[PDB]
Amino acid sequence: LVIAGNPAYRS
Amino acid sequence: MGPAFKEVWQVILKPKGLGQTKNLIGIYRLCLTSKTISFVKLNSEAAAVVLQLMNIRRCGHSENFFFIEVGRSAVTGPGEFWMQVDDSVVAQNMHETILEAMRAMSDEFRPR
Repeated sequence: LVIAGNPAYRS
Repeated sequence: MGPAFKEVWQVILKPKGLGQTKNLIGIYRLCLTSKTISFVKLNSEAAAVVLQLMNIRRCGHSENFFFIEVGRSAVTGPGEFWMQVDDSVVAQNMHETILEAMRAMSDEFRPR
């Protein structure tokens, strides 16, 4: 399950 | 001007979650606007779902499935936008080009 993340999401 | 999308990809939405209750499925296009995504329908004219990368929790590209986990502040809300590409190349080609644009925003955002 190749997955990535969002850096500009902030959270 | 407005519609200055940096990159543009063509994918086929997949009925997983958000694309089931709101009826979001068919052939769309992931237009990366170096800050705001734009799901435009190939059989349409104006953008369909103008979302923002700052609201996308994360984005996975399992081989050909390029889903995008979205959280609060999303044009649709909490859920996920799964889709399918041509194969295991267009997905690894749109995830590497989209990972650099988003990395330029959070990285070039501001200290603190």
